[PDB]
Amino acid sequence: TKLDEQFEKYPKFEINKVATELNRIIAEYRNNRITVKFRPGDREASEELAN
Amino acid sequence: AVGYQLLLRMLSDYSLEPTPQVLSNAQRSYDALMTDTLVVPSMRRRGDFPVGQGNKYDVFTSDRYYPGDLPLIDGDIPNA
Repeated sequence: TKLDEQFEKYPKFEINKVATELNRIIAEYRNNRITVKFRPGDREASEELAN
Repeated sequence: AVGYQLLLRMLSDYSLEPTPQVLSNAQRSYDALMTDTLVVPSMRRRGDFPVGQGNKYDVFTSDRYYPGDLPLIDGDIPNA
């Protein structure tokens, strides 16, 4: 506001309260990491191929 | 307003007491002058009151705290 021949600004505090669940989700993922797995079939050499 | 306020002050010399209508007219004129000459100043910040983290200090001109005094306008004259 103009406020008696100046330009004083409003106070804008920040209280972050939405990041806790996101951090929990990220930690839950990083605890149990997953990758790609190849499964064999009903053949003789499919096991060695997948390995 | 000036003439009425003067009339009330000088009426004693001729020993004439004032009338309620004259008093009311002088009151209204003085009240109008008072309305014309208002200021109503505002309340500046204390000075140790913190500025919020969302005001982007370290990039904008704002610091962590309000100045609490007229802020510097030039830098050539920095004492005031």
